[PDB]
Amino acid sequence: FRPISVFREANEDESGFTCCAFSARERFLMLGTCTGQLKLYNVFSGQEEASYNCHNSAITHLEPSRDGSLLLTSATWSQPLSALWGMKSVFDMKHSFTEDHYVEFSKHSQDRVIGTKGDIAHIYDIQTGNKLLTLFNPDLANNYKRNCATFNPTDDLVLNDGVLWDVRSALAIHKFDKFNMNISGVFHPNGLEVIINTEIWDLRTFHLLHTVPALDQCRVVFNHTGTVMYGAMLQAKSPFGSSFRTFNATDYKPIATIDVKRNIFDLCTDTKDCYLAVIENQGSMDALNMDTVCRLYEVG
Ligand SMILES: CC(=O)N1CCN(c2ccc3c(NCCN)nc(C4(c5ccc(Cl)cc5)CCCCC4)nc3c2)CC1
Ligand SMILES: CC(=O)N1CCN(c2ccc3c(NCCN)nc(C4(c5ccc(Cl)cc5)CCCCC4)nc3c2)CC1
Repeated sequence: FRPISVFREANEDESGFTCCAFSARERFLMLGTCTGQLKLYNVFSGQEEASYNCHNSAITHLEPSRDGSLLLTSATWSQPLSALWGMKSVFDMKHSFTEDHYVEFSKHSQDRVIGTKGDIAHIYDIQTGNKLLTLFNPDLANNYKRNCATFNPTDDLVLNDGVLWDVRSALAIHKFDKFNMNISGVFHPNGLEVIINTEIWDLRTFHLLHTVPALDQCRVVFNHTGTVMYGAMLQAKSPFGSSFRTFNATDYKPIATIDVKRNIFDLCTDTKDCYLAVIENQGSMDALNMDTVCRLYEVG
């Protein structure tokens, strides 16, 4: 991990980056802010290139479509809470997800959005904005406090609140046992494994393949090649602490623990997996304003 760049939000007494994701274009990071702005930055110079007010509360999440034409945002305390924006020609809102605190694109063909509202998953059509499905079963719910519903790599399975759903049949296939209070889990990019906190489950057998203690209370993200998995741990103002963990995605063997000594808001990689961008808070929770920086590392 060689530090390559650092910048803060342009012209602010206090810097309000809350989340990031690379665009299509390679040198250009997208960042959310505590004032609900979406901003485009040159990741090397720290130059602010553009600015849009998406919400009147802080941004928690953003996701660009692979084709560069669409963006998902989620906010903290806004109605609507999440939205889908078009980025071809004119930046404009296409649809809004009134009470979904989290949204993602479908993964194989990006024609759908999945939203989370507490313990409930919603799937929408991107073209119409219509709600196609509601995935919830009160008898099977885990009530994870940081539930985030997600599609698998082929878009035909969903994980919501520790329940595996078949999308075609809208049937719950399997409820995974509850072993923690917060983390609901993600699919491995290989399409065969599910990672729920410290447990790695085989999707074909539901056997336990690995325990990874260092993953406790981590939000897990994969690089674009699916070779490396990155975790930041929930704190006991940011949702994360000051360290991130990397693991070999194939054998789950720890690669590195990096303590940046500042609470982390987000991290992401470019599509070529050369760079890791981390949002780090220089201020404490108790500060009047936030004071985040975006730090860019070359991976080593
Ligand atoms: C030299 C070079 O490659 N560059 C040089 C700098 N670039 C720039 C410079 C200005 C941009 C701009 N503003 C021009 C007038 N509002 N708008 C947008 C769009 C946009 C994206 C995000 C946000 Cl938050 C607000 C607007 C995305 C594409 C079309 C719809 C607006 N993208 C730009 C990219 C990116 C790449
Ligand atoms: C009140 C306020 O202004 N703030 C300032 C803004 N805060 C922030 C800033 C960054 C966040 C973040 N980044 C990483 C992803 N982009 N992820 C998440 C979510 C999250 C958190 C923990 C876990 Cl295990 C699972 C999910 C995931 C996205 C939606 C909501 C919960 N929450 C954030 C809230 C919340 C408090």
